[PDB]
Order: sequence, then C-alpha cells, then structure tokens
Amino acid sequence: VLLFDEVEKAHPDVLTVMLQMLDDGRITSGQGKTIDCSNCIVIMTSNLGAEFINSQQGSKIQESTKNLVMGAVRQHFRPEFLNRISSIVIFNKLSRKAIHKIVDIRLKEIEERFEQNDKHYKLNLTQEAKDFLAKYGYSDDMGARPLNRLIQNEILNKLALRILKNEIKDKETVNVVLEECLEVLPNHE
Amino acid sequence: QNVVDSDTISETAARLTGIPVKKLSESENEKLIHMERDLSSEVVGQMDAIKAVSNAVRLSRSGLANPRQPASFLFLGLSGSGKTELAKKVAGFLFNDEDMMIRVDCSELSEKYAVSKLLGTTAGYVGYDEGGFLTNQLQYKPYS
Ligand SMILES: Nc1ncnc2c1ncn2[C@@H]1O[C@H](COP(=O)(O)OP(=O)(O)OP(O)(O)=S)[C@@H](O)[C@H]1O
Repeated sequence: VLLFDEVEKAHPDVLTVMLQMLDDGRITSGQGKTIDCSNCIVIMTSNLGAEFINSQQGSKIQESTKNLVMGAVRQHFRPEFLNRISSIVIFNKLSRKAIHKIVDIRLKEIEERFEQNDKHYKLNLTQEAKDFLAKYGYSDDMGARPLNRLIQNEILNKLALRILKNEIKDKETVNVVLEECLEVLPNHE
Repeated sequence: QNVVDSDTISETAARLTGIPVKKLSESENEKLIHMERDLSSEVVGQMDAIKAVSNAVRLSRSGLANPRQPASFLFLGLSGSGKTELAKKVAGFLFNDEDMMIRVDCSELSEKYAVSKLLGTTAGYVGYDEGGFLTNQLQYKPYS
C-alpha cells in the first residue's frame, strides 16, 4: 500500500508522474526500468476540503458541502489527475457519538502501548471519564486529535509523575476532579 | 528458381529486419481496412483520429512514405477520449499485441534528466547502459 500524505502539497510536477503510477502502473525508474505496480493500493490524503467541512454541515457530510469540497479539489489538481482516481472520498465530521466510540478505542491503545505491567489501567470511570473525555474532545476543529491531548494532559502526564513517585505498582485508577486525577495505590513505596 | 527483387529480397529483408510495409502484403483489407474497422470497433467516436492514423499508416505501405519521417501524431482532446487508448489499439493492430507499444514516461521530465533517460550518456558517467526508453528499443524494433 502506498501512502502519500498531503498530496495537495506535492508539486503538480510529481503528481504528473503519479499519473503513470495511477493508471497502468507504468511508473518507471530513473534508469528506464518498468516497475509494474498495478497490484498495489494507492492512498493519497489532503486537507483541501477543510474550508467546507468547516461549514459544519452535519456529521455525515451533507450535500453541497461535499460538492464545495469537490470544487476545491478540482481547483487544485489537474483534471487528468482527478480522472485517474478510483474514488474520491470525503471523511465525516467526528460527532459526539463518534467521539464516545473513539475514546473507547484510544484508551485501549494506551493499554496496548503498555509494554510492562506497571503501566496498566483498570481505569474505572468508564462512564464518567468516558463522558469527560468525550465532551472535551468534541471539537470539529481538531477531529479526533485533541483526545490524544486530553488523555495525555489529564491522565498520562499525571501517571508519569505517580510512577516517578512510586505511587503506583500496577492496576491504575482514574478519579474525577471537579478534571481528572489518579489514585494513589502504594504511597512512595 | 531465382531471386526476385520483390517477392524474394523485399520480403527477405522484412523477415530479417521487420518492416511490414516491405512484405508487400497481399491484402490491404486485412491490414488497413480491418484496422479502421477494429480500431473503430473498440474506440468509439474519434473516428476522425482513427482514420488519421490509418491513413498515415497507409502511406507507409511499400515504403511510399518519406524515408526520413516516422508516422507522427499529436493527440489533443478531452481526457477520457482515448488519447492513449487509441495508441494501444494501434499497437494492438500493428503487432497484434497492445503491449508491444513503447511507452515513454514523459510524465517525468526535467531538462537535466529528460534526454538522458531516453538516450543515456557518454563514457565517464556513472552507468552507461544507455537508452532507457528510446535507444534501447529502437535499436531492436525498427518499426515500433
Ligand atoms: N472512445 C472510447 N471507446 C471505448 N473506450 C474508451 C474510449 N475512450 C476512452 N475509453 C476508456 O477510457 C479510457 C481512455 O483512456 P486514455 O486514452 O488514457 O484516456 P486519456 O485521455 O488517455 O487519459 P489521459 O490522461 O489524456 S492519457 C480507457 O481506459 C478506455 O477503456
């Protein structure tokens, strides 16, 4: 799978080259050898529609907004480029319900990043924290991303300190502050 | 028996070097006529182009076309109109195989590499294997 992050910034000249890649897979090397990559998947991303997604016209992107985005795309890339795209997809605005689901997922990832069993949550507050985080991360302007900041700033930074202070051995708990904080299990042990 | 200027030598040279036009083929129906029909069968519309190519190709028959000029076309038009599909179909007819067309990746060009990747370079430069797209093909495929 090829991934071209922020294709809108790529100079049109390279996109011109991508035209070969995107049709018949005949991207060739500098030395004249043909690659033949028709078996691959090519994904490119961009922010061209931001000015219209920011119209806030629904969660599922509504009509008109989608069309204005298409407009931005057409005004940015040459038609020959766009014509070689199998599908142009516009992502949806991450609604509160999406945020709740996202929070569940992100918290799981945090556990997956825990290489050792001294970094482990029971978490608790599966409704309270979930709600807190969901409300605070519900911002169209950053998509799902501020959730990463919420978790770090409200949960992990504090955890780091609790670890340094030996206030945790394993099986951590998050507590509600009128904000969030962590339980002291052992205490400077 | 003997060596016939046409039926023996012209045809012999063609067997050796390629060059269908010197095979002095018995049929311009199963070489030109069918060309227009089949190119038209697969490429819808652009009949004008099909005929332009077929006729340019027609002139090469028996070597009538200018000894120093390749049949040559420039295809302009709406993308999605078969600007390269026709070319493949022409190869599809000429070599009875669309994949025999030599594609030149012009999409990637800079005056500092643009010629060299086609024709390669001179001695003293990293890598000789000259001819990426043109020299290395044209040396072996005279009527590609
Ligand atoms: N007149 C036609 N009849 C049948 N199929 C066609 C016709 N024109 C286009 N197509 C189809 O649509 C595509 C046309 O391809 P191309 O000739 O590359 O389009 P194009 O205009 O060459 O794209 P660019 O960017 O100008 S190469 C092919 O994949 C064909 O399947």
